[PDB]
Amino acid sequence: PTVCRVPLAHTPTVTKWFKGITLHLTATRPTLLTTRKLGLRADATAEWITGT
Amino acid sequence: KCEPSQFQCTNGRCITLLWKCDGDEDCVDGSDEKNCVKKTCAESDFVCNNGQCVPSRWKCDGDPDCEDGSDESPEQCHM
Amino acid sequence: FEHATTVPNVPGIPYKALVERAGYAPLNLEITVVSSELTPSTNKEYVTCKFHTVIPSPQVKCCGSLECKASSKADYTCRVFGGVYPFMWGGAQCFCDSENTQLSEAYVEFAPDCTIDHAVALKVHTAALKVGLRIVYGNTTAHLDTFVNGVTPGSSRDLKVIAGPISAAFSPFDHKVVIRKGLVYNYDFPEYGAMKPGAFGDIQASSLYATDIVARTDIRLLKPSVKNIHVPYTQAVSGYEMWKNNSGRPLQETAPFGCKIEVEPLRASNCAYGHIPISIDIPDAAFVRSSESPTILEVSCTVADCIYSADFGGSLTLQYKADREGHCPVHSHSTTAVLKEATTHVTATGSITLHFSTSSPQANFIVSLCGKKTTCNAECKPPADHIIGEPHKVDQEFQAAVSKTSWNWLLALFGGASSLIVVGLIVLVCSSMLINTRR
Ligand SMILES: [Ca+2]
Ligand SMILES: [Ca+2]
Repeated sequence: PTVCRVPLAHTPTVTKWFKGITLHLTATRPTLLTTRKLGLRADATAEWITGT
Repeated sequence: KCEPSQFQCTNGRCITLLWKCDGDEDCVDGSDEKNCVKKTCAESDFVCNNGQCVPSRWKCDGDPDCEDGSDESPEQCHM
Repeated sequence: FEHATTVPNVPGIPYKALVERAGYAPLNLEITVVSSELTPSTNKEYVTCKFHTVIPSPQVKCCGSLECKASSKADYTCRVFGGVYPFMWGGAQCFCDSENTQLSEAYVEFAPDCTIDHAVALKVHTAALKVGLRIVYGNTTAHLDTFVNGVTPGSSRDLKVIAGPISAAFSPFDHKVVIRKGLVYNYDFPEYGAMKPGAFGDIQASSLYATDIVARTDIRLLKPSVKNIHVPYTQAVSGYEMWKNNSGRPLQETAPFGCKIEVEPLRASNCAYGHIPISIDIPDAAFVRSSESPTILEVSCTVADCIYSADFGGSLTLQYKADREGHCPVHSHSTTAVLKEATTHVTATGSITLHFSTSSPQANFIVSLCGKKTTCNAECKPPADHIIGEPHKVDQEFQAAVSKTSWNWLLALFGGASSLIVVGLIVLVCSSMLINTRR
C-alpha cells in the first residue's frame, strides 16, 4: 500500500431555483458524479460525464 | 496524531509519506532524512572516504569539508 | 433533578430546553448530537478472491495404467487417457506405441496477490446505536458517550444520562454484506459450502492462510491431441472477476438518511433519523437559589423582521428593567422558534438583541427572560435564497405553518357555512311549532 496522485476536477457552478439545483460541469476526461437524497429513501444516481 | 499515510516529524507537523527518505529535508529538525537506509550517490556527488555524500566540486578547494578532511588530502588532488 | 426531553437525531443542530424548580432560578439546557455510530454485530462467513489454477506436471507410464486418487485440494479433478505417445524436445519419451497412459490433475489456489485484493462475506445482526453528546448546563460544558438502549447510564462524571430507546429501528445493511478494500456492498452471497461456478464465492476459505480451501469452478479436462506433452483444459470465468465487473454501487453512495459508511469495524456514522428520549439528572450544585438571581420587573418584546429560513434568519429585541445585574437565561417556549443565545448579561434598564429561527410564517411565540413570559408577533416573509447549505433547525409544524390571514379566511368561510345552516334550522323549528300551535 502507498499513495498515488489523482486529478481534481473543475469545480462546478451551481444555479439555484425553487426546490432544485442545476450543475454546470466541465470535464475533458470521463468523471464520476453521484447524488443521493438525505431522506428516508435515497434515489442514488451514477453517471460518467464527459464534455460540457 | 495523523493518518498513517502521513509521517509525523518530532516537532508537531505531519507531512505526506512521499517526502520521507527522499533526499530533501522537510521537517524543521530533519527527522525525515537521517532515518532510512538509502545510501545512493549521484554521479556529480563524490563519495568521501567516511561514506558521506559530498558534491564533487567540494574536493580540494583549499578548506576541509569532510569529517576526516579527505578532500584536502594531497593524495586525492596533487598540487 | 430529573428532566425528560426528546431531542431530534440530527448530528450538529443544538437543542434548547429550560428546566426549573420552585425556589430555584431556571437553568438553560443545551443538548447536541456531536457524532453517532451504528455498529452491528457481524460474523465472518468466508474469504474469497480470484483463484489461480495450478496444473501440476503430468505423470505418464510407458506401458501400464494409472488410477485417479482422491485429494483434499480445492476442486481437484483427475483424468486418465489411454493412448498418448508424448513428445518433448528430444523425441518420443516412451516405447509402447499405444499403451501410453497419461494422468492429468488440476486444482485451484489463492492467487499470490490476493492478500490485498480480496473480499469478505459477513452476516450482520441487529444494529446498536451509540452517540456522543455535548450537554451544556449553567456555565459548564460536558462531553460523554452513551448507548441508546434505555438502560445504560452513560455518564461523564455525574451527569447520569439515560438515553431511551430510539423511536424507529433502522439499519442500512441487509442480512448479508460484502466488504472489499473498504467498500461495503449489500450482496446475497452463497452460503458457505455451496459454491456456484461462475459467480461470487466460487472459491472460499475460513481465512486467506487456511489449508482447507474449497471451491467449485467447473474444471474440465480434455483428451490431448498434439504430439508434444500437454494438459488441455477449460474452466469457467472467475466469479470474483465477474462480481467485480458487475459490482453496482457501494453503500457509501446508496445508503439513505445521509449515513456515512465506514469500516474497521463495519459501522454507519452520523445518520439522521428519529428521536431520542433522553433523561438528565442535573446535580444540585449547578442550580442557584432564586433570591440570588436578578429579577425582571417588566419586559416588552419587539421584532424587527423575520424570514422562515433554515439559518438564523430572524431578529428580535426587548426592553427590560431589573433591580440588579447578572446573567439570565432566555428561552423560546415554542416548538417552531429557537433562540441562538442561551444567556445574556442584564444591567437594570436597557435592550438586548437576540437572533432566532423559525419555520412558520408567524413569530407568534413566547419569550421568557429568567421568567416573565412575553408575547411577540411579527410579519414573517418567505426567504429569497432558494438553496442553503445548512440543515433546517426546526421541524416544520402544521398548525403554525399556516399564515394568520389564511387562517382568518378559512375560519370566516367555515363559520358562515356553519351559521347559515343553523339559522335556517332554528327559523324552521320556530315556524314548525307555530304551525303546530295554529290548530
Ligand atoms: Ca524529506
Ligand atoms: Ca576541497
